[PDB]
Order: sequence, then C-alpha cells, then structure tokens
Amino acid sequence: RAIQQLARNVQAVLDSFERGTADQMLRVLMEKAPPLSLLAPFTLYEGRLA
Amino acid sequence: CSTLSLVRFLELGLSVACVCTKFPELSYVAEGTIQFEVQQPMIARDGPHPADQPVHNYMIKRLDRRSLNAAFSIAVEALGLISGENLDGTHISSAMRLRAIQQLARNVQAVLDSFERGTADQMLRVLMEKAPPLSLLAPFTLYEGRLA
Amino acid sequence: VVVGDRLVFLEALEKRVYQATQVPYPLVGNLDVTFVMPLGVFKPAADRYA
Repeated sequence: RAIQQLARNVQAVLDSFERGTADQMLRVLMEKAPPLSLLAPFTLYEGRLA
Repeated sequence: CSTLSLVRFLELGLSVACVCTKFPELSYVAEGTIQFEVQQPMIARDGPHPADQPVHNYMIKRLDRRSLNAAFSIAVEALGLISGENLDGTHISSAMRLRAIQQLARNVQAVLDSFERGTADQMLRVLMEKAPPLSLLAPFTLYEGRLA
Repeated sequence: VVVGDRLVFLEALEKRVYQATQVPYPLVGNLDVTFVMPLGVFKPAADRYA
C-alpha cells in the first residue's frame, strides 16, 4: 500500500510540470500584450510621430 | 368488456437513468454505504506563489430505505367457492366457481402489474429530489475553485 | 479556423488544464475605471430654466 501511494503521488507531481509550462506561457504572454483598442489607432499614424 | 394494457419498466426510456439489480437479502442488511476516492490534479507555481501539494480525499454516501405495497382483498361469498368447501355438485355451482376463479385471476393480473408502474413512478419521485434548479446552477459553475 | 486571410489555431484551456484545481484562469482580466461626480455646484442665473 505504501508503495502504491508513493507511486500515485509521484505520478501526480511529475504531471504538474506540463500544466506548469502551459500556464507559464499564458502568464508571460499576457504581460507582453497591449490591448488592441490602444493599438489600432496607433498603427494608422505610424511614421507621423515626429 | 375492457382489457388491460401492460407496461414494463425495462422497455421505457427512463431505465437508462439508474442501475437496477436484484438483491434477495435486502431485508436483513443494516445501513449500507459506498466509498469514494478521488485525486485532484495540481499545477506547479512560480516566484511569488507558494509550492502546492497533491491532495487526496475519502468520502462515503449512505443508503435510503423505502418500499412499495398494494392490497388484494377477496370476498368470502366467493372464497367459499374457491377452496371447494361450499362447492356443491350442480351445474349452477361450477358455473359460479368459474366466475370466481376468473375474477381472482383478473384481480391478480391487475395488482401484479402495479409494481412496474410503481417503480416507474418511484424513479421520478427520487430524481425530482436531488436535482437543483438550473437557474441556481449555471451561475455556480462560473465561480468554481474560488469561493475561498 | 480561418480569419481574414490567415489560418490560425483557436483554443480553450478551461477543461483540459485548470479544471478542478485551485488556480484562477489568467484570461479573466481586470479593467479599472475611476468615476467622478460633482456634489454641490451651483449653476448661474442664465441656465436655470424649466
């Protein structure tokens, strides 16, 4: 029983590192992304900002 | 003279709701239970958040207790004719014994069928008890894992 | 799916990942506004009128 428990525990902990990266990708892309509403007019006035 | 239409609980569409099984020892059993063991997944964390652990939980639900019943009274004026005690030897008495037998057979045919309808009704009775209203359930799922 | 002239993925990660775990979904953002309301100004004699 103890071996079964240790196995069922490590098989969960190991699986954590996949959802880990799947969460990290979202968490890092979110900060890098400005809102579209504040970008669409910014792209129609490009090269005029002098 | 009218007839009777029979119904069977297995040919209804409702049967696919519950698992039925015979159990000829149900009369003696004390409170019966079942057990549940589920494992919640876990995702790693970074930086600020603390390191989570895997969680286990054990849970047990309990049995209900109900029954079903009917009544099947038969009159004495014919019960005498059934057993054969008051049965005298004529041609006017066997003609009445046939009638009493046919009456009893019709009555028993009626009562025995009653348990299929009874079960079909019991299923609805119990299912109409655990179901919460949908209006109170849709806005529940949108907020799970967060009512801390 | 295809949008405009492009071919692109389209994913929801509520059920495969994040389901039955204590981590909120990082797509439910948080807008922020700031409201103002003048309390006791008095309008001049010209613009008091039924």
